[PDB]
Amino acid sequence: HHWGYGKHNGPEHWHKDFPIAKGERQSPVDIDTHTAKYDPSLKPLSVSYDQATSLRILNNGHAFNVEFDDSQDKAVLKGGPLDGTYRLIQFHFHWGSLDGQGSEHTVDKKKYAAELHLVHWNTKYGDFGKAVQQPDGLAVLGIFLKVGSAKPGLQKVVDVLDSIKTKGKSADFTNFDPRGLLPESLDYWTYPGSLTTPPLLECVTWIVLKEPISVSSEQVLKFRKLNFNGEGEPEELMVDNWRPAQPLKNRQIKASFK
Ligand SMILES: O=C(O)/C=C/c1ccc(Cl)cc1Cl
Ligand code: NA
Ligand code: NA
Ligand SMILES: [Zn+2]
Repeated sequence: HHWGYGKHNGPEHWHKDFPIAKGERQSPVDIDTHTAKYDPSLKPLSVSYDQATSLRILNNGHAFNVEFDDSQDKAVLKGGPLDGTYRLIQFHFHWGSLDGQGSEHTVDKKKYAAELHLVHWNTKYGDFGKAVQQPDGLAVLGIFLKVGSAKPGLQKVVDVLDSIKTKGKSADFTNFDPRGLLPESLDYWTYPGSLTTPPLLECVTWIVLKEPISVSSEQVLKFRKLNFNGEGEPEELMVDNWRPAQPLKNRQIKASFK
């Protein structure tokens, strides 16, 4: 497959190789704050990242992933809408060419500069590849980035980006603490959806935090200096690696807060 984010291989094209692109529970979506309903039955969200073991950062030609050791219950997400225990496997971002776009989810059609996805898989399915074949296989914690003050806990990420400029480059990335990427509040919206890149599988419980984090214009500028291309290929800046909002169809977005 040769999918991407350009005119010729971008989201409008994806359905030909990945027909579930036009399915019933695709992501992202617009979150209409006046239609999402507070759900008193939602349990409290539990982000348990104290024992997280980061390993490596990889430019995969679509984003950069910070990868974790998920061979045991070291960094897990539980509670909220979730039954059981979801292990952190990786995080990555989606961002724009300009500060007015980049997020995949929108809020009342508002686009943020970027969006962080912390990807977890349901440990009842044993491995990640099995989990993505299940409707409750993944939980993705989504966090909006707005441009403002620098996020100190992001700076170790931006400083390593010079070493993974092009597709297929990786760097050691141990001892990174993903707690430094969270906002203060864990108030969230939740709905059932999908991966937002091919293969677009309908396996995700989305948990999108209401409170965005602020990053500096310098920090996001360094994201936009990455490359989609491999080394020694013509330079294509890694920008606008976001899928736009998809039809809500027969789904309700629930709020954890009033
Ligand atoms: O950008 C994303 O949100 C998609 C990430 C992703 C992409 C492919 C597969 Cl199999 C699994 C995952 Cl979690
Ligand atoms: Na983990
Ligand atoms: Na609205
Ligand atoms: Zn993502």
